[PDB]
Amino acid sequence: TKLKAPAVLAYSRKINPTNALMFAVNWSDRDNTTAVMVGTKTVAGTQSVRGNPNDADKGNIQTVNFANLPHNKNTLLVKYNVKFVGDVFKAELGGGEYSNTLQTALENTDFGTLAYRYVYNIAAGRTLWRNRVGAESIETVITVNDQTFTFSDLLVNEFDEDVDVAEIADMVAGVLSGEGFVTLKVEHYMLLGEGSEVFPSQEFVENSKLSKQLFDLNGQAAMHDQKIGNAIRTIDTWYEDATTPIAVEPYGSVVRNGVAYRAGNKTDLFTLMDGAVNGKSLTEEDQMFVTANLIRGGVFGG
Amino acid sequence: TKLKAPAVLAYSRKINPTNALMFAVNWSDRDNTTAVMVGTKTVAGTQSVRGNPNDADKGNIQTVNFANLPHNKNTLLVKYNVKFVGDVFKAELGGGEYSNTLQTALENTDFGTLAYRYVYNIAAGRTLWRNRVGAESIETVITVNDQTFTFSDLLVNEFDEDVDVAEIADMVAGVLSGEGFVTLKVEHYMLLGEGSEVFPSQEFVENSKLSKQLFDLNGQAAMHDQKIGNAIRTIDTWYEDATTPIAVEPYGSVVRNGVAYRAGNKTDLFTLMDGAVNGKSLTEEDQMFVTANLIRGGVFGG
Amino acid sequence: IKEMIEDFISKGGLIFTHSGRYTNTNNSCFIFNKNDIGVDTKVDMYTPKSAGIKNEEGENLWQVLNKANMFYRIYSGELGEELQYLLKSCCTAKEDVTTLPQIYFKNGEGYDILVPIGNAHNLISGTEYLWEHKYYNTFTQKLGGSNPQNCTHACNKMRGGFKQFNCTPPQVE
Amino acid sequence: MRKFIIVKNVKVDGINAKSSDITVGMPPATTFCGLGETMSIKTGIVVKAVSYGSVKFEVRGSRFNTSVTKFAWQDRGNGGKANNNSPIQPKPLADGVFTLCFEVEWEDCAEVLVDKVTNFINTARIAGGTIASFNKPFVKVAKDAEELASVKNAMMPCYVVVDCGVEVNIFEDAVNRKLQPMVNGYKKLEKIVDNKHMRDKFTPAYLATPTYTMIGYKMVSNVDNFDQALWQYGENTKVKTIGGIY
DNA sequence: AGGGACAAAGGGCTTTCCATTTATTTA
DNA sequence: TAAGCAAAGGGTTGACGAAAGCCCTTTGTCCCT
Repeated sequence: TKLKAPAVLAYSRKINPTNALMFAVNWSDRDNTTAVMVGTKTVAGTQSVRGNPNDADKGNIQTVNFANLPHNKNTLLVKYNVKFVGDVFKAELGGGEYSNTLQTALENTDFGTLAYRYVYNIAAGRTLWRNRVGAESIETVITVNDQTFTFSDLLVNEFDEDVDVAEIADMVAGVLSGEGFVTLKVEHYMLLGEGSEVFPSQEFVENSKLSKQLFDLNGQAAMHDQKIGNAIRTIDTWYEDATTPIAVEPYGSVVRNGVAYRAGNKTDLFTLMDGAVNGKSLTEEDQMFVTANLIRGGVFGG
Repeated sequence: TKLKAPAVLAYSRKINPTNALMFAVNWSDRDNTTAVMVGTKTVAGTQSVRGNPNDADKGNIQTVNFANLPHNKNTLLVKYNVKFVGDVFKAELGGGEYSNTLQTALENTDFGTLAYRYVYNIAAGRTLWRNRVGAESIETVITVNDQTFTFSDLLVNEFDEDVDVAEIADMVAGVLSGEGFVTLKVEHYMLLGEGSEVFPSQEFVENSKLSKQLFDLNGQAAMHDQKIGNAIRTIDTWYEDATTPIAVEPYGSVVRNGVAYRAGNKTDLFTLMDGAVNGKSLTEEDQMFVTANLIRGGVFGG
Repeated sequence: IKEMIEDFISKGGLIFTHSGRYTNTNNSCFIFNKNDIGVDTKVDMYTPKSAGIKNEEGENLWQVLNKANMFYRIYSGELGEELQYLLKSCCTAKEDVTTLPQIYFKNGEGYDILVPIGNAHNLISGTEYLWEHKYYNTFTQKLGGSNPQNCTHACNKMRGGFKQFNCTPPQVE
Repeated sequence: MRKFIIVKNVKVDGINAKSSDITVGMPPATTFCGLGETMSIKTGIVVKAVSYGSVKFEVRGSRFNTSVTKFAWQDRGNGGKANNNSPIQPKPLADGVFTLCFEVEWEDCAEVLVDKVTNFINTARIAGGTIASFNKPFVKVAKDAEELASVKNAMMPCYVVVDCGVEVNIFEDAVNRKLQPMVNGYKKLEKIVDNKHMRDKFTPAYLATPTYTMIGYKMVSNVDNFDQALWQYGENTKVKTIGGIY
């Protein structure tokens, strides 16, 4: 008949990115790392809503948090650590016959191209979300277990094949397919131009004076760890009218566009599991989607 | 039809100006830039209010910030970079369907004229405003990919036609109509004379701490980057009774004059953009306004 | 009132001013102490799996007996012996000590074993007195878990739970 | 000649906060006055009175809901009912740093009392709590109020507990004065007919109901009388104060 | 001399009955 | 010292049930042939 997820089936994080930090460096010298800090400036713009055409002559004012490269340096440095953990399938919470029948039905996935797309997203620098634009050249350096690599140009929308991402893909694919962890200490260098604007992650502010407050650790501009871990997993290219590599979620849902790319057409992850536990043959490019959501996380309820 | 703009639709900046720093140079010795610092001077004024006239016999004291040229320097420098970054038609939030029919409705906008007027405000010097008055001769030097173009004082309002503006405008028109970005490292040079008072942007005080707080960056006088962005986009000469160029606004708002130039009479943004996506054809001046405001940014959602 | 009181005695039929059901749902110990019952005091109510019949407005036996000393005008005895005797046939003593705290006290030259069981009035006057009259330091609890109607009918009726005071002193800086 | 022994900065962990169904947080004065009988029976040192402060205290949980661990399945009759989580009845716990003062008469050198309370700390539990770290006890001697003020100045910093008394009843007094109630005594209700389910099988057992009182949390450097802060056994099955009502 | 009935005693599983405020709120 | 301090978009879901009733089985208690 049917096997169902346990009322409780929770899947812990198999990626642990640290919240990235934003530093200011020069281009020719990268050792004088000086914190880009969150400063609080004030804007005096316009009252311009789609509604309320009467209020179009009275200027609004709010205090926003801004972060720029200081006017002696022309490179933004983004420093983080990402821990790719193994023990992918073992259900943290939950875990009986919907964790083990998934193991006997999901041991033959493609971990290699999975790890290739994840290390490509770090290497092509899609982890910045706004600092790519207005940048002449990007240099992303990755250090794993006392070895260092440098990446100059990778067009991010099409996952090209090269030789300096592929061996890190072998390490990460070996560390998800078994036990353990692999630590990527990654530094992104962007020649944004002299004294340009950097874009940290905004925090939620619940009824505060600041209309725009950036993420802050010790007075200094920083980006959210879950924003980094969002941008590791923008690998999903197996949905209806496959196009952009969007972030992988059980409904294929980007909340900026307000449309879920895998929902309501029998393609979602949840659906793509009950057949797997029931024993149907999962194809080569959607069990990899299921495994990418295993290494994402989430709750798998009743 | 009736594609009502997404409940949350927002367009990011496609012009990224830097915080314009101010320096003090000489007209012949143009390389020794003395950094003008924001000083703090205290001011004994008088109450000048058009009500309760009996308070005029008693004075008052407030402490202001001031930015003055050093007496050995007779020219001020304004340093900023303006980064014209392309892909002006893809939104950041929202951005789906509504924006695609906008893309297929705006493939024939005169981006050359838009780039010409967007760089004309640099070619003259709308950025300066108060530093423009009292100047014997403005001289703006633009550096863009190894191409230095010196300008003098183009009359601000009327947009004259020449050759040196047109080359940089061709570069910007090649950027905004397609992919990529361009950078203009821009230096303004004006003979304000020995020691004359210069005018940066002014920040925001607390309840009572300073009467006028100038925008300082490590103690150096500096202009606001959105003030520079107001200067770049001061191109709008397409409202009814077009007298002087204003900043391109969704409502045509000039907050300093308190008059809504485009609100309530179909020439605002949200009417001729809804007409553009609904299938109503536009002229050669409203569609270039709608893409110019897409370069400006903002949110477009009710 | 007569038909649902008759349904109550045909049911398990227990009323009580003191219980250990609040400490653990496996209690089944019930005593109606007599001398502590004053005019504004409140009493909870148990029958098996919290069953009952409404009074054609969704109104069960509890708020009936609880509403402003309704029970008092049958307990003092101005409503006749016919209702009062059938009311008195329900308040019985039920003893059980399992899964309850069992502590000692130093009496005169020796120790005494005694079981702490809870009070009926304190929970209901807590829900109706720390709430309505603006005391802004309390903890809100729900007993039991996802199915709270197992203990009593008081448990069944309000699902917001009872209120305890906070016992957090300010600490040294 | 009275003697004072002091347990300073004792870390209590796992202490269940449910003093009653209506008072949660600190355990009642019955707990800390039965600690004296616990060392009177287990060790043998006669304890006549007890006082307590709180260096730190926090009940485990959030701001309006403090709550309880997932229960075990430690009951017979739940053979197939073990795959599910638990039946969960509320039992909130806490953790705190405490100071304790015990009134003892010793008639012996003070080098034995410290070790004799030290080896009792390691085996007893503070209302289900676990002692993590505790300072070394020391013996204080006071014969008047002037030498009792030497005991007063050495508990700095702590927040001691003094009696405050009830005006009419509990929740009304908790509202208009904004004070804190806690259990100070127990009232006998009914005697259990059979003693085969007791833990002693000889002493008669009576059901009890908790009687409450109002208190006050006071800075230890600002209390006039320590005997206003000490607590002891009373009558009948109650606790009270040496110094009475503050 | 021992399996078979007579019946108590545990034990798994099967409903069940709910409806108030959903708090606000920190020193 | 005086005049003006923005808009939408959402805010999770999963376990957390004692006692009466209904059958099923097992082993105290008693029986002759």
